[PDB]
Amino acid sequence: GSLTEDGLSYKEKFVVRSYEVGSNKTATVETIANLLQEVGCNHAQSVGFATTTTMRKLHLIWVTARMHIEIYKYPAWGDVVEIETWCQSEGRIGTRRDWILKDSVTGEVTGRATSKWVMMNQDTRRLQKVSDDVRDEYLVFCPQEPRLAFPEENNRSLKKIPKLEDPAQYSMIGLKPRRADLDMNQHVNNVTYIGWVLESIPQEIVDTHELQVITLDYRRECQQDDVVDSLTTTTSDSQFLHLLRLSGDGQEINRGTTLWRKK
Amino acid sequence: GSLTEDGLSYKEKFVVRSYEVGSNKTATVETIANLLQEVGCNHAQSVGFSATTTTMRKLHLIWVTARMHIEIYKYPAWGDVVEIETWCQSEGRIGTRRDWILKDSVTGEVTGRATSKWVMMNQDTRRLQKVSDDVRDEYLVFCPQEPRLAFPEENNRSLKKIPKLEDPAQYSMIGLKPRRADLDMNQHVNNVTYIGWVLESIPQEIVDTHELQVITLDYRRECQQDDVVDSLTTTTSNDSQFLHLLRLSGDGQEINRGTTLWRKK
Ligand SMILES: O=C(O)COc1ccc(F)cc1
Ligand SMILES: O=C(O)COc1ccc(F)cc1
Repeated sequence: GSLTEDGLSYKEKFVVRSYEVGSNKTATVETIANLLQEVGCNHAQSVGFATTTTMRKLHLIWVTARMHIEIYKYPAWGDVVEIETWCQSEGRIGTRRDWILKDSVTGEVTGRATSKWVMMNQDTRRLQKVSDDVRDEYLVFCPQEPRLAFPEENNRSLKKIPKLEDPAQYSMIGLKPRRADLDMNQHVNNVTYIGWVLESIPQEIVDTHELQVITLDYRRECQQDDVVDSLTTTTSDSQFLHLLRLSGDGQEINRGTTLWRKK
Repeated sequence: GSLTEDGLSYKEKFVVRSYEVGSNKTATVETIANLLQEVGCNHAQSVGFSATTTTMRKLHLIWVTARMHIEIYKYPAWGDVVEIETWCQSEGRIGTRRDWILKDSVTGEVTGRATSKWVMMNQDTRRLQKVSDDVRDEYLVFCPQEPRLAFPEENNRSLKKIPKLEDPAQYSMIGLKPRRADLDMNQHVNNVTYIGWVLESIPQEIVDTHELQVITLDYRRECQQDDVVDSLTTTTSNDSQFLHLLRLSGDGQEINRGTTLWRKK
């Protein structure tokens, strides 16, 4: 793709592939999650990167604290979907990355996503409050005035997610990441947690409904040799409360909510 | 992409994506396997298919992969453009064969090649049958009439007999289950998943010091969504060779068998 005229956002067109679609002949939420990740890497690369030299000398990385995705229409196999992405500062809390999905032919907004990222030491794993020198190097690539994919007053991207109480209504136990679930740094990518969360949704709901919204809170990183339990309870359109936790000790790694519409 | 000038093969260029590369910053064998599958689907679509013919749909017949063989010389890096050319051929009444050539779009050098053998089967009864004369004429108008082989060699490793891994296996990955992302548009476990499952029993040490040069996979039975697989490996060998076996966790029913060849980095 390419940066837009002002250089304050990035655009890319993707053609949906045969292996990227589900039983309805449209792209899966995991293909969409992969495309958002891909368009965000190319934006970081096109502006010289998403770690800066200040963060490299300090062993600092950006970790996803929260992801929220709303899809109105899923692209079909062979369709061209255009994605626009941009970053923003959230004071000393961290950074935010937003996405808008469109039909390349009609120009209609077919989806949108927002994610909150926090600073962390690659080694000690502790969340740092973002300094001042780090703002003076990534604000020259962010829009100065606020630009939100979910601007709405009191929207569902900033909702407090409760913890799923036992017993869960539904569950998928013994989930292990394989080598294909790890990225170039050998860490389990954030798209795998989405797939793991959806594994505990009954095949009946999947066959009769379409996923409209998903909000995912990341608490702990899952390692390659870890085993995950996926838990779901209907809270309702169909709404679900979700929880990913380690098979052994029951250590919480993720919590979220999904919203499904009838087909 | 597009069909070549003669309409007897299809070409497509792919840019390698960030989530498609491994720890070495180059495409995984599963990304390559996905790209071959994708370029084969667009070739079938470009010549009027949906890869079943009108006689095949009339009789509930499908093409199933009996064998896959892939040899990679150089793996494309993240951001590289890899061009893939594919074509089909009739193998008498046995079935069909699909071949692939992988190239660097910039230098034009062959960086890999693959071959697969497909057999005819009833979708419902799962009974493999010989290709009839009517089906053969419907797909011979889209195939090169003279032989065109990605592995023409008189002693190639794509027609090798694979033995069955004897117990105890040297290495193993137990309790592998396919998720919804492992199933295709027809709800069947995608062929690429078996490749990932076969490689799960290779020690992380071999993966970190070697690169996969060759893989040959024999498909015996289809794995269902609610099935559980056991992946088994034994070293048979600068080059490291392995014998592989996928089997059902329960009864020990064979679903796959294969061999891999790895070279030092
Ligand atoms: O690796 C760990 O243990 C910490 O993971 C986190 C992930 C996301 C967070 F917002 C905070 C922490
Ligand atoms: O579903 C079954 O039991 C049969 O699966 C096969 C798969 C690949 C083959 F080459 C032959 C058979």
